[PDB]
Amino acid sequence: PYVTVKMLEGRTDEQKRNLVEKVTEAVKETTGASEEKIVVFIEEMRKDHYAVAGKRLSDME
Amino acid sequence: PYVTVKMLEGRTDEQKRNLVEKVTEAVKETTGASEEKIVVFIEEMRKDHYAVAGKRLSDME
Amino acid sequence: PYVTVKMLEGRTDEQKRNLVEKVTEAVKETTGASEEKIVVFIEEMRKDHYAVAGKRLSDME
Amino acid sequence: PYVTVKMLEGRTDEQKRNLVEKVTEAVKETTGASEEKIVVFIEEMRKDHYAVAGKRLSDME
Amino acid sequence: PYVTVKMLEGRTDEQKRNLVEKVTEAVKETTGASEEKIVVFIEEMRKDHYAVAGKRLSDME
Amino acid sequence: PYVTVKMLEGRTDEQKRNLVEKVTEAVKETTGASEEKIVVFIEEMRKDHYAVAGKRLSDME
Ligand SMILES: O=C([O-])/C(F)=C\c1ccc(O)cc1
Ligand SMILES: O=C([O-])/C(F)=C\c1ccc(O)cc1
Ligand SMILES: O=C([O-])/C(F)=C\c1ccc(O)cc1
Repeated sequence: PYVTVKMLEGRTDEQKRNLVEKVTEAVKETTGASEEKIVVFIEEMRKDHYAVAGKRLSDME
Repeated sequence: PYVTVKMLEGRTDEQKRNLVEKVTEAVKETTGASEEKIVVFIEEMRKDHYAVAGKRLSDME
Repeated sequence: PYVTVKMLEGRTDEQKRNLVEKVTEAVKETTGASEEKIVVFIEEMRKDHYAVAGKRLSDME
Repeated sequence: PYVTVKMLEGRTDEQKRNLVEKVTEAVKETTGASEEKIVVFIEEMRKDHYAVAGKRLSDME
Repeated sequence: PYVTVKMLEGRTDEQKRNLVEKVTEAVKETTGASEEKIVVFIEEMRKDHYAVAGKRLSDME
Repeated sequence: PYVTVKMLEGRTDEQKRNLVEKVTEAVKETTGASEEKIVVFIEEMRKDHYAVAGKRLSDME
Protein backbone atom coordinates (compact mmCIF):
# COMPACT_ATOMS: atom_id res chain seq x y z
CA PRO A 1 0.00 0.00 0.00
CA TYR A 2 1.19 3.49 -0.97
CA VAL A 3 0.20 6.32 1.31
CA THR A 4 0.63 9.94 0.28
CA VAL A 5 0.07 12.50 3.03
CA LYS A 6 -0.35 15.99 1.63
CA MET A 7 -0.24 18.71 4.31
CA LEU A 8 0.83 22.31 4.84
CA GLU A 9 4.40 23.28 5.68
CA GLY A 10 4.87 23.88 9.39
CA ARG A 11 5.31 20.46 10.97
CA THR A 12 8.48 19.50 12.85
CA ASP A 13 10.72 16.66 11.69
CA GLU A 14 9.57 14.78 14.83
CA GLN A 15 5.90 15.11 13.92
CA LYS A 16 6.75 13.80 10.45
CA ARG A 17 8.54 10.77 11.89
CA ASN A 18 5.58 10.04 14.18
CA LEU A 19 3.12 10.50 11.32
CA VAL A 20 4.94 7.89 9.27
CA GLU A 21 5.03 5.43 12.18
CA LYS A 22 1.36 5.81 13.14
CA VAL A 23 0.00 5.88 9.58
CA THR A 24 2.03 2.79 8.65
CA GLU A 25 0.65 1.02 11.72
CA ALA A 26 -2.93 2.08 10.98
CA VAL A 27 -2.65 0.64 7.46
CA LYS A 28 -0.99 -2.56 8.66
CA GLU A 29 -3.69 -3.36 11.20
CA THR A 30 -6.69 -2.57 9.00
CA THR A 31 -5.66 -3.99 5.62
CA GLY A 32 -3.56 -7.01 6.48
CA ALA A 33 -0.72 -5.56 4.44
CA SER A 34 2.77 -6.65 5.44
CA GLU A 35 4.90 -3.98 7.12
CA GLU A 36 7.67 -3.97 4.50
CA LYS A 37 5.00 -3.38 1.84
CA ILE A 38 3.70 -0.12 3.31
CA VAL A 39 5.21 2.99 1.75
CA VAL A 40 4.55 6.54 2.90
CA PHE A 41 5.21 9.76 0.96
CA ILE A 42 4.94 13.16 2.60
CA GLU A 43 4.10 16.07 0.32
CA GLU A 44 4.22 19.55 1.78
CA MET A 45 2.01 22.36 0.53
CA ARG A 46 2.68 26.09 0.54
CA LYS A 47 -0.15 28.39 1.72
CA ASP A 48 0.09 30.38 -1.52
CA HIS A 49 -0.45 27.15 -3.51
CA TYR A 50 -3.48 25.95 -1.57
CA ALA A 51 -6.98 27.37 -1.75
CA VAL A 52 -10.49 26.66 -0.49
CA ALA A 53 -13.61 28.42 -1.76
CA GLY A 54 -11.54 30.34 -4.29
CA LYS A 55 -9.28 31.89 -1.66
CA ARG A 56 -5.65 30.85 -1.16
CA LEU A 57 -4.66 30.33 2.46
CA SER A 58 -1.90 32.91 2.00
CA ASP A 59 -4.69 35.42 1.32
CA MET A 60 -6.60 34.60 4.52
CA GLU A 61 -6.08 35.64 8.13
CA PRO B 1 -4.35 17.15 5.54
CA TYR B 2 -5.12 14.91 2.57
CA VAL B 3 -4.26 11.25 2.67
CA THR B 4 -4.42 9.02 -0.36
CA VAL B 5 -4.12 5.29 0.26
CA LYS B 6 -3.39 3.39 -2.96
CA MET B 7 -3.79 -0.38 -2.63
CA LEU B 8 -4.76 -3.51 -4.55
CA GLU B 9 -8.43 -4.48 -4.96
CA GLY B 10 -9.68 -6.99 -2.43
CA ARG B 11 -10.24 -5.30 0.91
CA THR B 12 -13.77 -5.62 2.27
CA ASP B 13 -16.03 -2.64 2.91
CA GLU B 14 -15.40 -3.17 6.62
CA GLN B 15 -11.62 -3.03 6.25
CA LYS B 16 -11.95 0.22 4.29
CA ARG B 17 -14.11 1.71 7.04
CA ASN B 18 -11.44 0.80 9.60
CA LEU B 19 -8.64 2.06 7.35
CA VAL B 20 -10.28 5.47 7.10
CA GLU B 21 -10.88 5.70 10.84
CA LYS B 22 -7.45 4.50 11.98
CA VAL B 23 -5.59 6.59 9.41
CA THR B 24 -7.58 9.68 10.39
CA GLU B 25 -6.73 9.14 14.05
CA ALA B 26 -3.05 8.63 13.21
CA VAL B 27 -2.98 11.96 11.37
CA LYS B 28 -4.92 13.82 14.08
CA GLU B 29 -2.73 12.57 16.93
CA THR B 30 0.51 13.11 15.08
CA THR B 31 0.06 16.48 13.33
CA GLY B 32 -2.44 18.22 15.57
CA ALA B 33 -4.87 18.63 12.69
CA SER B 34 -8.56 18.69 13.59
CA GLU B 35 -10.74 15.81 12.35
CA GLU B 36 -12.90 17.93 10.05
CA LYS B 37 -9.74 19.01 8.24
CA ILE B 38 -8.56 15.44 7.61
CA VAL B 39 -9.59 13.98 4.25
CA VAL B 40 -8.88 10.42 3.10
CA PHE B 41 -9.01 9.08 -0.45
CA ILE B 42 -8.86 5.38 -1.26
CA GLU B 43 -7.52 4.29 -4.65
CA GLU B 44 -7.64 0.66 -5.72
CA MET B 45 -5.26 -0.97 -8.19
CA ARG B 46 -5.65 -4.00 -10.44
CA LYS B 47 -3.00 -6.74 -10.33
CA ASP B 48 -2.44 -6.26 -14.06
CA HIS B 49 -1.77 -2.53 -13.59
CA TYR B 50 0.89 -2.83 -10.87
CA ALA B 51 4.42 -4.08 -11.43
CA VAL B 52 7.66 -4.59 -9.51
CA ALA B 53 11.00 -5.54 -11.06
CA GLY B 54 9.43 -5.44 -14.52
CA LYS B 55 6.78 -8.02 -13.72
CA ARG B 56 3.13 -7.17 -13.24
CA LEU B 57 1.60 -8.97 -10.27
CA SER B 58 -0.87 -10.68 -12.59
CA ASP B 59 2.14 -12.23 -14.35
CA MET B 60 4.02 -13.54 -11.32
CA GLU B 61 4.37 -17.31 -10.91
CA PRO C 1 -0.78 23.47 -18.01
CA TYR C 2 -2.35 20.27 -16.71
CA VAL C 3 -5.52 20.40 -14.69
CA THR C 4 -6.90 17.42 -12.85
CA VAL C 5 -10.42 17.75 -11.47
CA LYS C 6 -11.19 15.02 -8.93
CA MET C 7 -14.88 14.79 -8.02
CA LEU C 8 -17.60 12.34 -6.96
CA GLU C 9 -19.45 10.26 -9.57
CA GLY C 10 -22.75 11.73 -10.68
CA ARG C 11 -22.15 14.61 -13.06
CA THR C 12 -23.80 14.24 -16.46
CA ASP C 13 -21.85 14.08 -19.71
CA GLU C 14 -23.06 17.62 -20.40
CA GLN C 15 -21.74 18.98 -17.10
CA LYS C 16 -18.36 17.40 -17.81
CA ARG C 17 -18.27 19.03 -21.25
CA ASN C 18 -18.95 22.40 -19.63
CA LEU C 19 -16.43 21.76 -16.85
CA VAL C 20 -13.69 21.13 -19.39
CA GLU C 21 -14.56 24.23 -21.41
CA LYS C 22 -14.95 26.65 -18.51
CA VAL C 23 -11.86 25.38 -16.70
CA THR C 24 -9.80 25.66 -19.89
CA GLU C 25 -10.94 29.25 -20.37
CA ALA C 26 -10.15 30.09 -16.75
CA VAL C 27 -6.60 28.79 -17.19
CA LYS C 28 -6.09 30.52 -20.56
CA GLU C 29 -7.31 33.91 -19.33
CA THR C 30 -5.42 33.75 -16.07
CA THR C 31 -2.01 32.31 -17.01
CA GLY C 32 -1.66 33.37 -20.62
CA ALA C 33 -1.29 29.75 -21.73
CA SER C 34 -2.51 28.93 -25.23
CA GLU C 35 -5.51 26.59 -25.55
CA GLU C 36 -3.61 23.77 -27.28
CA LYS C 37 -1.26 23.67 -24.30
CA ILE C 38 -4.08 23.29 -21.75
CA VAL C 39 -4.92 19.70 -20.81
CA VAL C 40 -7.73 18.66 -18.47
CA PHE C 41 -8.15 15.30 -16.73
CA ILE C 42 -11.34 14.30 -14.94
CA GLU C 43 -11.15 11.77 -12.11
CA GLU C 44 -14.28 10.42 -10.48
CA MET C 45 -14.51 9.12 -6.92
CA ARG C 46 -16.88 6.65 -5.28
CA LYS C 47 -18.68 7.67 -2.08
CA ASP C 48 -17.18 4.63 -0.35
CA HIS C 49 -13.64 5.71 -1.32
CA TYR C 50 -13.81 9.28 0.01
CA ALA C 51 -13.81 10.23 3.67
CA VAL C 52 -13.81 13.32 5.87
CA ALA C 53 -13.35 13.33 9.65
CA GLY C 54 -12.87 9.57 9.60
CA LYS C 55 -16.23 8.86 7.99
CA ARG C 56 -16.61 7.75 4.39
CA LEU C 57 -19.44 9.55 2.62
CA SER C 58 -21.17 6.22 2.03
CA ASP C 59 -21.32 5.85 5.83
CA MET C 60 -22.72 9.25 6.73
CA GLU C 61 -26.21 9.41 8.26
CA PRO D 1 -14.07 18.84 -5.95
CA TYR D 2 -10.26 18.83 -5.83
CA VAL D 3 -8.48 20.70 -8.59
CA THR D 4 -4.75 20.31 -9.14
CA VAL D 5 -3.20 22.76 -11.60
CA LYS D 6 0.25 21.65 -12.70
CA MET D 7 2.15 24.34 -14.62
CA LEU D 8 5.67 25.64 -15.23
CA GLU D 9 7.40 28.05 -12.87
CA GLY D 10 7.18 31.63 -14.12
CA ARG D 11 3.76 32.91 -13.10
CA THR D 12 3.34 35.90 -10.78
CA ASP D 13 1.63 35.59 -7.40
CA GLU D 14 -1.20 37.70 -8.89
CA GLN D 15 -1.73 35.29 -11.78
CA LYS D 16 -1.86 32.46 -9.25
CA ARG D 17 -4.50 34.24 -7.18
CA ASN D 18 -6.58 34.91 -10.30
CA LEU D 19 -6.18 31.31 -11.47
CA VAL D 20 -7.58 30.04 -8.19
CA GLU D 21 -10.53 32.45 -8.32
CA LYS D 22 -11.47 31.71 -11.94
CA VAL D 23 -10.94 27.93 -11.76
CA THR D 24 -12.99 27.72 -8.56
CA GLU D 25 -15.77 29.67 -10.26
CA ALA D 26 -15.65 27.53 -13.40
CA VAL D 27 -16.05 24.38 -11.29
CA LYS D 28 -18.82 25.88 -9.17
CA GLU D 29 -20.96 26.87 -12.14
CA THR D 30 -20.56 23.66 -14.14
CA THR D 31 -20.76 20.97 -11.45
CA GLY D 32 -23.16 22.38 -8.90
CA ALA D 33 -20.50 21.95 -6.23
CA SER D 34 -20.75 24.29 -3.26
CA GLU D 35 -18.06 26.98 -3.06
CA GLU D 36 -16.62 25.88 0.29
CA LYS D 37 -16.21 22.38 -1.17
CA ILE D 38 -13.92 23.42 -4.03
CA VAL D 39 -10.22 23.00 -3.28
CA VAL D 40 -7.40 24.06 -5.58
CA PHE D 41 -3.76 22.93 -5.45
CA ILE D 42 -1.08 24.59 -7.55
CA GLU D 43 1.92 22.46 -8.45
CA GLU D 44 4.83 24.15 -10.17
CA MET D 45 7.09 22.33 -12.59
CA ARG D 46 10.74 22.98 -13.39
CA LYS D 47 11.77 22.99 -17.08
CA ASP D 48 14.46 20.40 -16.36
CA HIS D 49 11.79 18.08 -14.88
CA TYR D 50 9.34 18.35 -17.75
CA ALA D 51 9.69 16.77 -21.18
CA VAL D 52 7.72 16.28 -24.37
CA ALA D 53 8.75 13.93 -27.18
CA GLY D 54 11.74 12.77 -25.15
CA LYS D 55 13.20 16.27 -24.80
CA ARG D 56 13.16 18.22 -21.54
CA LEU D 57 12.09 21.84 -21.89
CA SER D 58 15.38 22.90 -20.32
CA ASP D 59 17.07 21.29 -23.34
CA MET D 60 14.98 23.21 -25.89
CA GLU D 61 15.22 26.77 -27.21
CA PRO E 1 11.81 4.66 -8.26
CA TYR E 2 8.07 4.82 -8.93
CA VAL E 3 6.79 5.23 -12.44
CA THR E 4 3.18 5.97 -13.23
CA VAL E 5 2.13 5.68 -16.87
CA LYS E 6 -1.23 7.34 -17.50
CA MET E 7 -2.73 6.50 -20.89
CA LEU E 8 -6.03 6.01 -22.71
CA GLU E 9 -7.87 2.66 -22.53
CA GLY E 10 -7.19 0.35 -25.44
CA ARG E 11 -3.77 -1.23 -25.07
CA THR E 12 -3.77 -5.03 -25.03
CA ASP E 13 -2.57 -7.08 -22.07
CA GLU E 14 0.53 -7.89 -24.12
CA GLN E 15 1.37 -4.24 -24.76
CA LYS E 16 1.05 -3.52 -21.04
CA ARG E 17 3.42 -6.39 -20.24
CA ASN E 18 5.96 -4.93 -22.67
CA LEU E 19 5.42 -1.40 -21.37
CA VAL E 20 6.24 -2.51 -17.84
CA GLU E 21 9.35 -4.40 -18.92
CA LYS E 22 10.77 -1.76 -21.25
CA VAL E 23 10.05 1.10 -18.86
CA THR E 24 11.68 -0.81 -16.00
CA GLU E 25 14.80 -1.40 -18.09
CA ALA E 26 14.92 2.26 -19.11
CA VAL E 27 14.85 3.31 -15.45
CA LYS E 28 17.42 0.71 -14.36
CA GLU E 29 19.91 1.58 -17.10
CA THR E 30 19.51 5.31 -16.69
CA THR E 31 19.39 5.85 -12.91
CA GLY E 32 21.35 2.88 -11.61
CA ALA E 33 18.38 1.71 -9.55
CA SER E 34 18.11 -2.03 -8.95
CA GLU E 35 15.15 -3.87 -10.52
CA GLU E 36 13.51 -4.83 -7.22
CA LYS E 37 13.37 -1.14 -6.33
CA ILE E 38 11.59 -0.16 -9.56
CA VAL E 39 7.79 -0.03 -9.32
CA VAL E 40 5.45 0.71 -12.23
CA PHE E 41 1.80 1.76 -12.03
CA ILE E 42 -0.49 1.84 -15.06
CA GLU E 43 -3.46 4.22 -15.06
CA GLU E 44 -6.01 4.16 -17.85
CA MET E 45 -8.14 7.10 -18.93
CA ARG E 46 -11.51 7.28 -20.67
CA LYS E 47 -11.86 9.44 -23.80
CA ASP E 48 -14.66 11.36 -22.08
CA HIS E 49 -12.40 12.16 -19.10
CA TYR E 50 -9.46 13.61 -21.05
CA ALA E 51 -9.47 16.96 -22.80
CA VAL E 52 -7.14 19.21 -24.78
CA ALA E 53 -7.90 22.79 -25.84
CA GLY E 54 -11.25 22.60 -24.04
CA LYS E 55 -12.48 19.61 -26.01
CA ARG E 56 -12.75 16.13 -24.55
CA LEU E 57 -11.47 13.47 -26.93
CA SER E 58 -14.91 11.86 -26.96
CA ASP E 59 -16.22 15.14 -28.40
CA MET E 60 -13.69 15.65 -31.18
CA GLU E 61 -14.91 15.48 -34.79
CA PRO F 1 0.76 9.09 -22.48
CA TYR F 2 1.82 10.88 -19.28
CA VAL F 3 4.73 9.39 -17.40
CA THR F 4 5.58 10.51 -13.88
CA VAL F 5 8.89 9.23 -12.51
CA LYS F 6 9.13 9.68 -8.76
CA MET F 7 12.63 9.06 -7.39
CA LEU F 8 15.00 10.20 -4.64
CA GLU F 9 17.16 13.30 -4.96
CA GLY F 10 20.72 12.43 -5.97
CA ARG F 11 20.67 11.95 -9.73
CA THR F 12 22.75 14.10 -12.06
CA ASP F 13 21.16 16.33 -14.70
CA GLU F 14 22.66 13.95 -17.30
CA GLN F 15 20.97 10.91 -15.76
CA LYS F 16 17.70 12.84 -15.81
CA ARG F 17 18.09 13.69 -19.50
CA ASN F 18 18.86 10.04 -20.31
CA LEU F 19 15.92 8.84 -18.21
CA VAL F 20 13.55 11.03 -20.19
CA GLU F 21 14.96 9.82 -23.52
CA LYS F 22 14.88 6.11 -22.66
CA VAL F 23 11.49 6.15 -20.91
CA THR F 24 9.93 8.08 -23.79
CA GLU F 25 11.35 5.51 -26.21
CA ALA F 26 10.15 2.57 -24.13
CA VAL F 27 6.62 3.98 -24.13
CA LYS F 28 6.69 4.77 -27.84
CA GLU F 29 7.71 1.27 -28.88
CA THR F 30 5.33 -0.64 -26.60
CA THR F 31 2.13 1.42 -26.82
CA GLY F 32 2.13 2.76 -30.35
CA ALA F 33 1.85 6.28 -28.96
CA SER F 34 3.23 9.04 -31.16
CA GLU F 35 6.45 10.66 -29.94
CA GLU F 36 5.03 14.18 -29.59
CA LYS F 37 2.27 12.73 -27.41
CA ILE F 38 4.58 11.30 -24.75
CA VAL F 39 5.08 13.56 -21.75
CA VAL F 40 7.43 12.86 -18.85
CA PHE F 41 7.41 14.48 -15.40
CA ILE F 42 10.23 13.96 -12.93
CA GLU F 43 9.33 14.29 -9.26
CA GLU F 44 12.16 14.20 -6.75
CA MET F 45 11.70 12.87 -3.24
CA ARG F 46 13.55 13.84 -0.07
CA LYS F 47 14.75 11.01 2.21
CA ASP F 48 12.96 12.60 5.16
CA HIS F 49 9.68 12.51 3.18
CA TYR F 50 9.92 8.89 2.10
CA ALA F 51 9.38 5.84 4.28
CA VAL F 52 9.13 2.07 4.02
CA ALA F 53 7.93 -0.19 6.82
CA GLY F 54 7.23 2.83 9.00
CA LYS F 55 10.80 4.12 8.83
CA ARG F 56 11.81 7.19 6.84
CA LEU F 57 14.94 6.75 4.74
CA SER F 58 16.49 9.71 6.55
CA ASP F 59 16.22 7.61 9.72
CA MET F 60 18.02 4.60 8.23
CA GLU F 61 21.70 3.86 7.65
O1 LIG G 1 -3.42 21.57 8.05
C1 LIG G 1 -3.14 20.79 7.00
O2 LIG G 1 -2.18 20.06 7.05
C2 LIG G 1 -4.03 20.84 5.82
F1 LIG G 1 -3.64 20.00 4.83
C3 LIG G 1 -5.15 21.58 5.57
C4 LIG G 1 -5.97 22.60 6.25
C5 LIG G 1 -7.12 23.12 5.56
C6 LIG G 1 -7.92 24.09 6.18
C7 LIG G 1 -7.64 24.58 7.46
O3 LIG G 1 -8.44 25.53 8.04
C8 LIG G 1 -6.51 24.09 8.17
C9 LIG G 1 -5.70 23.11 7.56
O1 LIG H 1 2.98 26.54 -19.80
C1 LIG H 1 2.59 25.66 -18.87
O2 LIG H 1 2.18 26.06 -17.80
C2 LIG H 1 2.67 24.21 -19.20
F1 LIG H 1 2.24 23.42 -18.18
C3 LIG H 1 3.09 23.56 -20.32
C4 LIG H 1 3.63 23.91 -21.65
C5 LIG H 1 3.95 22.83 -22.54
C6 LIG H 1 4.47 23.12 -23.81
C7 LIG H 1 4.69 24.44 -24.25
O3 LIG H 1 5.20 24.68 -25.50
C8 LIG H 1 4.39 25.52 -23.38
C9 LIG H 1 3.87 25.24 -22.10
O1 LIG I 1 16.16 5.02 -5.51
C1 LIG I 1 15.01 5.59 -5.87
O2 LIG I 1 15.00 6.40 -6.77
C2 LIG I 1 13.77 5.20 -5.15
F1 LIG I 1 12.67 5.84 -5.62
C3 LIG I 1 13.56 4.33 -4.12
C4 LIG I 1 14.36 3.41 -3.28
C5 LIG I 1 13.67 2.66 -2.28
C6 LIG I 1 14.39 1.78 -1.45
C7 LIG I 1 15.78 1.62 -1.57
O3 LIG I 1 16.46 0.75 -0.76
C8 LIG I 1 16.49 2.36 -2.56
C9 LIG I 1 15.78 3.24 -3.39
